[PDB]
Amino acid sequence: PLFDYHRIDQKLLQNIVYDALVWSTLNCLLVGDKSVQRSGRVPGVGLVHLPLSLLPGPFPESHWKQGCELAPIFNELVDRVSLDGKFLQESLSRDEFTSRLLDIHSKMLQINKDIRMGIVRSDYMIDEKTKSLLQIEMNTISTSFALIGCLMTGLHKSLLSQYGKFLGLNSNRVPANNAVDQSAEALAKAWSEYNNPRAAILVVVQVEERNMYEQHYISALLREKHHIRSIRKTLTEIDQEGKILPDGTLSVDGQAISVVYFRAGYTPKDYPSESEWRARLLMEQSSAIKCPTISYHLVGTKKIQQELAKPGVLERFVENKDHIAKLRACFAGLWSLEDSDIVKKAIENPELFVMKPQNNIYGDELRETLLKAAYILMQRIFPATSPAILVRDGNWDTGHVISEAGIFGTYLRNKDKIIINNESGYMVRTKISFGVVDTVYLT
Amino acid sequence: DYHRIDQKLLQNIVYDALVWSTLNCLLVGDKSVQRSGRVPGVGLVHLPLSLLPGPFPESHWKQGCELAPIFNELVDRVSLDGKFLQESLSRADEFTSRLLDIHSKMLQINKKEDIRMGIVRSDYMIDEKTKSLLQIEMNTISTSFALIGCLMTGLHKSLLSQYGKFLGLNSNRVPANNAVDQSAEALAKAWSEYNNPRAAILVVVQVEERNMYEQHYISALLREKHHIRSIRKTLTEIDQEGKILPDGTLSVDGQAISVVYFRAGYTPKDYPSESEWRARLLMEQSSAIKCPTISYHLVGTKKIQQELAKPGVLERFVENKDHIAKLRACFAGLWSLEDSDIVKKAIENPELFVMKPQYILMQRIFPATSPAILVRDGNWDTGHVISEAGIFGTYLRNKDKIIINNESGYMVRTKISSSYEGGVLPGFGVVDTVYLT
Ligand SMILES: N[C@H](CCC(=O)N[C@@H](CS)C(=O)O)C(=O)O
Ligand SMILES: N[C@H](CCC(=O)N[C@@H](CS)C(=O)O)C(=O)O
Ligand SMILES: N[C@H](CCC(=O)N[C@@H](CS)C(=O)O)C(=O)O
Repeated sequence: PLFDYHRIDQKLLQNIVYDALVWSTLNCLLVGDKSVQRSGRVPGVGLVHLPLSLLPGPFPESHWKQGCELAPIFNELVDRVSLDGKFLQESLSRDEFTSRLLDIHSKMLQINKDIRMGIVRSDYMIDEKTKSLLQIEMNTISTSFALIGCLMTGLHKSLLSQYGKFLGLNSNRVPANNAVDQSAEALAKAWSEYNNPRAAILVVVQVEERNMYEQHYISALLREKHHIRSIRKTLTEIDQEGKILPDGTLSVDGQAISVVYFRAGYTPKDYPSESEWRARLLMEQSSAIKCPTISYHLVGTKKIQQELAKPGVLERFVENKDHIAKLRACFAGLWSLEDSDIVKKAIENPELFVMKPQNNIYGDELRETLLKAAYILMQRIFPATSPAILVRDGNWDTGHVISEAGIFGTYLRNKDKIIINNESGYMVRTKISFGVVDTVYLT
Repeated sequence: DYHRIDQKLLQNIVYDALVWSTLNCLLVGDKSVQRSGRVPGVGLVHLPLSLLPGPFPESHWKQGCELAPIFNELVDRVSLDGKFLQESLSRADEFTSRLLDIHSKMLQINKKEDIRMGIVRSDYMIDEKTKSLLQIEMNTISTSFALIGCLMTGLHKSLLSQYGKFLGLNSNRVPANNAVDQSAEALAKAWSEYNNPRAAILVVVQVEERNMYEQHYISALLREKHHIRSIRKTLTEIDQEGKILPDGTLSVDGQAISVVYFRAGYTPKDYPSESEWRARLLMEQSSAIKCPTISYHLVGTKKIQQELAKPGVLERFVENKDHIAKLRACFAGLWSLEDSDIVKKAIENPELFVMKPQYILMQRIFPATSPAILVRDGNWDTGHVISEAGIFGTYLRNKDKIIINNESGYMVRTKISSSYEGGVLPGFGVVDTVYLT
């Protein structure tokens, strides 16, 4: 144990936790309590610290470097796949939700309708077999925790400033984070690119938003730092409110909308009725720059990401061989009816493989294979468990947790000028065995 | 006249204020949540606030600001007169005289406090005839709301940047407020005069503190800005955990303490037993800088606060006759060691004065009213309210060297009551700022 944090004497942790709880209040590491009924609609009431790991867990410096250089590679890959409507339409037209999303994509295709931007997130985990950094998810739409992840960097750096050498650790190895500034800056640059100085930013939000303070903070940054107004509306409000003018400008609550920032619309529970599908359509048709576009949203679906990971598919959207190499190194293997992996690599050694739907099947039952629900074959990831202190509604407890590190990218282009393509900070979600937020403690 | 504002627009401002409050830690423990005054980060709620500032003449603002060093210097002087204080408060309620006790014990060992400081607050009203700024109270000890006041300034400037247009108001006109930074600064310079690099600041704190964030924020400036450490402890923790070192240094929980910052101990309720009275005496006898000493507590009590106000008393502690004019001007008529101005000019016109048949005697305070929006537990309502302006002062000196004597930001306290929907506490009222002129 190098810091198996469970060892730390229970007297010194009453104090660290105490300080951790102070800092979170002072710095708005706060969310609506689930237990309080209005805390997702009324700000300023029913507030509570984000559930949190007290001290950061370890992540090799090299694999953190690796994730950092992937960030702009994934950005350009997401833009490239999104430009292929036939790949997208072929792949996915095989789920009422997805099929509704594809409609909207078709409609645009049908109508030949660029300033393109993204604020996206690639989630990784370290795998104990290969010792590799592996991509777990690419989030192309409405990525949370740009603020949270970067208050956490601050929290843990504070804690370590106070308690470090008393524990063997230096804040230095909690990496610097700018996720939320990069985010608001990507937005401000897009608004600039549209070059309507009268335009506001639309931020599409959920009816119930306990995490509303992350959003207000980005809006505060936009307003005070970038001098740009933003307005927050639910999809059903955009259906009642929103109009397109005869020249294709979006007008929501009496103002031009140059940028549409989604922090909603990624779940089917966001579209209770036809009003919300109208609104998504209305907005997509408009000349507003969408953060992100419907094509981007589709790239991010489970189905597209699986298809990307199959042998030879990825390499269709990437010409750079160094990048090709980098991508494939973080991609967990995934396959269909290949006799070679999928009869027999997996039959002998059912150890990795898991079969998943396009129940999971593992281990001895994965001799499903000996007989040819779970439609594709992929490589098993074995995660790093580590001892943690978990602070929740003011109370701590110990557990052994796994961590998922997500790297933000921002991207902005106007037909062939790349204005932004960036690694833009991180967050970490740490969970038992929906968990807590965290950081990493490099190598 | 904010009651005259379209109700759905009002709801937009309140929504923005709630949001700003949350982002910028204008938060306390919710009274409704029982752990919230002990456990940080749980059960938070925004401060009750006035949505938007009442008007305040600018001339009277400047008047209240000029007066802060002058009250800073007067508190200190009265405090130096142990015999006066002793004359005026032997009379009695048990708490006041348990403070005299401790005062006598210090005069007795002829105790020396070479470095003296204050973080104090003069609370004022504009009275709606004569149009004069009048002192309501002089708070010498444990003055709350330096963070909260200067947050309220941020709030109202931000709302006015958004809405002031429509409204006809410029954010400009809400006075700039640095209360919390000047608070930490005074404590920083104090630690620095004392000159023990390894010493911490002790903040003396109530068992239950829903306003703890104000205190932690001050400790964060101390720690991050000034690189000074602090610990918090209740009076009974000090009794259990502290002691005087052979050279006189205070040591609490094995830490040397150079500065004792009172955020508790101004109410009998802070002394349930003889533990906390020990703790109070122990720190007084030590050589730690008290913020404030026992003499300053005394200068701010009801009985003394009245005594200076009566005619003549005030000349004994002030030399500058301007400063005597400034003080008399915000001094409201104050009387009775025997006066024929009692019940005379007072049973006959009792709508001015206060306090005889019909704890002594003042000119009556007729406050300006303004329509206001009040926000409490995420809910707003309209209300007609009165405001009380608190001007902070910071003072520090080392023998004859005045290191700091200074006006240091403000708070405003605004409440409905008497002619409308309430009940007497203030229901601590709400937090406010002012709009000049
Ligand atoms: N309710 C929004 C929705 C955003 C969201 O669901 N984000 C997912 C991204 S799809 C995440 O874990 O990033 C929030 O928490 O800010
Ligand atoms: N709990 C104390 C309360 C101290 C206090 O109530 N101060 C009052 C009266 S001395 C004030 O209005 O300043 C704090 O916040 O530090
Ligand atoms: N409003 C602040 C001033 C802070 C202060 O003391 N303000 C009074 C002078 S006391 C004022 O007239 O603003 C400013 O505008 O700079």
